[PDB]
Amino acid sequence: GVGYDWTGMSYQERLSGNQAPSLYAISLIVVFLCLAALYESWSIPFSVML
Amino acid sequence: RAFSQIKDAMVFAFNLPAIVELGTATGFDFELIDQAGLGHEKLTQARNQL
Amino acid sequence: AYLFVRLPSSFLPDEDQGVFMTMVQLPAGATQERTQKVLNEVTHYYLTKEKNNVESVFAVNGFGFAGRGQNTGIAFVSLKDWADRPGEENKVEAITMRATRAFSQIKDAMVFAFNLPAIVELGTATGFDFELIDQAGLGHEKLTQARNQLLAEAAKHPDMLTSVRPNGLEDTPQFKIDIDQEKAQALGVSINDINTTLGAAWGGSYVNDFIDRGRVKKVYVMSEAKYRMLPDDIGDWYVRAADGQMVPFSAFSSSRWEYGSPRLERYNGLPSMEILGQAAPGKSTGEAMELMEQLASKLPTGVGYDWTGMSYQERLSGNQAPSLYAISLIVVFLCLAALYESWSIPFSVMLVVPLGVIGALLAATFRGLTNDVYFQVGLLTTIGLSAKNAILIVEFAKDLM
Amino acid sequence: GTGVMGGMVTATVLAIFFVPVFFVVVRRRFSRK
Amino acid sequence: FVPMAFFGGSTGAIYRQFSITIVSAMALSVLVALILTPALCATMLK
Amino acid sequence: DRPIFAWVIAIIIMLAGGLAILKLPVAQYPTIAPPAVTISASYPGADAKTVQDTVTQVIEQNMNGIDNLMYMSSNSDSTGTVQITLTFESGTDADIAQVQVQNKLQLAMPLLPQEVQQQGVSVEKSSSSFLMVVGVINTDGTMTQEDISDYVAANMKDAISRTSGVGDVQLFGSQYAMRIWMNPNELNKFQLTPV
Amino acid sequence: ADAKTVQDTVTQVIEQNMNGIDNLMYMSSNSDSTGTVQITLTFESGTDADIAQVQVQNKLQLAMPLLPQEVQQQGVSVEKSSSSFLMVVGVINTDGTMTQ
Amino acid sequence: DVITAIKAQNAQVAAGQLGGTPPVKGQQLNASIIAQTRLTSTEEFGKILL
Amino acid sequence: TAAAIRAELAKMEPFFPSGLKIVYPYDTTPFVKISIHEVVKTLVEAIILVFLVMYLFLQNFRATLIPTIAVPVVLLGTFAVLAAFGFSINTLTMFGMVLAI
Repeated sequence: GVGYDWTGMSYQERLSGNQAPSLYAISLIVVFLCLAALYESWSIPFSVML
Repeated sequence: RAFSQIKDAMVFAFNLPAIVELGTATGFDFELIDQAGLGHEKLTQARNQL
Repeated sequence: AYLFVRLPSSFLPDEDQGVFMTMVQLPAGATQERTQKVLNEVTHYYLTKEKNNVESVFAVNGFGFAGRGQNTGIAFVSLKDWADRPGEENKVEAITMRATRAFSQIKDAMVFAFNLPAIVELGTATGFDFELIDQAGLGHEKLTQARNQLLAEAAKHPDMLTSVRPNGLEDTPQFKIDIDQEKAQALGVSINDINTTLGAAWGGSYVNDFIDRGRVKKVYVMSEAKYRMLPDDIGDWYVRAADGQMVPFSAFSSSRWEYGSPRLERYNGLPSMEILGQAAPGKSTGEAMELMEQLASKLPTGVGYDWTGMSYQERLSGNQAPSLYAISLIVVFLCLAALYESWSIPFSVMLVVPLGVIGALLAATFRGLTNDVYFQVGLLTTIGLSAKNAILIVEFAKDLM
Repeated sequence: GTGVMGGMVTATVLAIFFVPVFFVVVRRRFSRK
Repeated sequence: FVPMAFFGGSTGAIYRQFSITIVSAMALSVLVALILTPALCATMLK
Repeated sequence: DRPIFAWVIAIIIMLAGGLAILKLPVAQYPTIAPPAVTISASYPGADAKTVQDTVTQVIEQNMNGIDNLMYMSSNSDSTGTVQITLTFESGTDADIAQVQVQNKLQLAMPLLPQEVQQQGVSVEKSSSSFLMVVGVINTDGTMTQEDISDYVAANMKDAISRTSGVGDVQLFGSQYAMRIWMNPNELNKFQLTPV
Repeated sequence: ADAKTVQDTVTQVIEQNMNGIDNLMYMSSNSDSTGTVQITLTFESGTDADIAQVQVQNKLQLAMPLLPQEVQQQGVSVEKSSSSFLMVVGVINTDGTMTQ
Repeated sequence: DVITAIKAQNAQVAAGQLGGTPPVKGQQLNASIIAQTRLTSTEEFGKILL
Repeated sequence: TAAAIRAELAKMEPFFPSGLKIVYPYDTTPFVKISIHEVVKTLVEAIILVFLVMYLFLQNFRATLIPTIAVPVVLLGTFAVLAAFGFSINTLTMFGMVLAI
């Protein structure tokens, strides 16, 4: 009959975690993509991406 | 230090977190709840054990 | 044009939901015992002769729609998946039909069982919810008879049919304890002492709150059922006089049986009674309301009418469809001139629309379907899709010239 | 479903060669002016 | 389609349950089958 | 027109449309309901005629100056329960149509008998149809209708009705109360009234 | 009033009456020895702080007459919070010295 | 005494009902009980006993 | 609402005493979860049935791809433009998609 909850603190749903992997990942599928406008092929998308 | 060095009571003194509150960084604020409707005396000891 | 007017309306198709509910209504002042007798017969049906269909029955006594009462009862019926009931007889549409029949075939009370309208409520399709209001401040007794007359004169039109019956209604005999105010003060009892004795011992009194294992709960005092089931049990109660001796009720109270309403109604701060009815197997809404509006105008004075459900207000296919395609015609004809120009091509596509409509009406009429929202939008998608063939070959034609 | 496809076959067969179509650029543009 | 989004109130926006989406797919198509398709016809074919 | 640029536009339309699917769980309807705000009061043990004249009429009389409204329907039952459903125009702020109705009630509140005041009174948003029913049965040390309905309220019910946008929960029973069942003869024996 | 009584007579009556509030994360309560109780209904980041104000207040309007006459006349209030002070302006005396 | 005589005689009291809610098994009739009702006219107010 | 009505009900089950089991006599959830599984089923079938009537009339995969690569793009982008400006994001709209498929 003894339970637990979080309030402060323990976000809820925030931090760098669960934010950073959704930060740069969707800032990578749009960098690589827009890095083809007047650049074209799978070439330059590796000439800046890296 | 000066207050904790010599005291019969408890004095701390802290700095403003540069916001209202919500989370320090690596800190927590656990909440233990009475679920099955136990006594307050039973809750304190379960809180003591934790 | 013939296959269009002959085709019925319909709003949004009545959908199988996998869950439907039954409804039980007992007559004048029935008990919880008598309601349970019917609910047990209802819970019996879905568990005894409807096994390979019904998942579970949630029969609730006392709880009925339109309001609470020791006279009502509903049961939530869950059904077993969707693939587990293949046939047309195996799904809600026909299950309710036998449920309605089986209960109506043999019963001392009133049980229906209906299907979920696939929304919250607001209007069936060709149904109505008439509201009769007390206007000049007549008595409730005068309102009920004007409500009776409206229904009786309405039921005198089965040629050009309607189906009208009211809600709650009952109007059951109530027991009125008449306290002799002058005899009470003469023999030494307080008026506040008597009304508390009658109130707390028969209805129940909220005294205060108490703590039950870390929870704030109520304290009620109502007295044993043994001493409040009969009108003769009133005389068994005693009130202490000023000179410190008990006085029975019958020594200061009169006992009379009297008619009264168990559910009064008010529409917009005025005493009103809800009439609920149907259009007709022939007529639909427009005339059904029109008839009801002057079937109420030929009623006694101080008697008015309003609409609520139902009777929109301001909606339907009517007053929507003539403003739908008309302003979808002054913009089709117009935008059918962009890179097309003259009053030429605006007739080289504008008139390929009946080519689409004819087959849609052919399908709807020769299938059993009807002009609902899905047929409406389906009749709209086909027409511009029919255009992108005509406006395209005419494009090729005017491009060839 | 039944609403579109039923109204589609006639918007295919009668719209491919029959009444309005072709009379669209001929009967509904000229024959007059 | 769009000139059906002037509807009523209790039949909510049930006809605006899409004067738009069929256009939000139509005008989207007229844009996609103008930007994309033409170029995809140039890449692979015959 | 070049292909590599256009085949990237489709990738944007792929992702932007893909991110919009994350509105899951996406509910069925498209709201239709002309907003319903319902007022409820309960005079315990009182008849239908009295609860109309002592509560129902006092509430209705005090419903003036509510921004938007189609009509108001009332019930006043034999059990002593009354419901006034103030129905609004389809698209009016259901949050503001909530508080102004409640603040008209705050002017009729002290005119209601002390018996009905302590017995709750509440204003909430309505749907007139249930979303979900969750039954609680016993299959061990079998409890009782009185026993289960109390536990379902003093352990779970309070957590709902306050959770994810609940209008109002109708509990199928009642939570426990200290029920005192008097005896007229035993009261008469020691010269005592229910008072 | 003591801490145990203000919980059972006020605190519990308020919480029991907090149902149907549009949005909410949680509710924390205090009920002190001095006879003071605070219920902080915390909402989702971006909810209308003006509408989350009135609906909480109107749930209190259903628990108001269940509170003892001693606590009713002693105020009761619902307001928006920050849990931290913006500005403090002290008033001291430096002449005909007054008193606390 | 005038005021006191009014709220004592001109008032609607909430009495219970016959065959209430926790009933005796075998109860056939369930009817509401009407006690003192609110006065309606100038005559009924004139007949208030002091 | 129903996704969290379970969630509120979820974390009170372990403190339950002897015999407390949760039944579902009335739930609208699975019906809503079907008005998508039947839509997508019809949606996907509309892709393959188009893919076939591409092989007939204009033979070869290398040509059938284009009119079938263009189909989900518009459909997906129509989910996106349901947020736009100040309108939409709903179902039956998800079903009116099939009437525009």
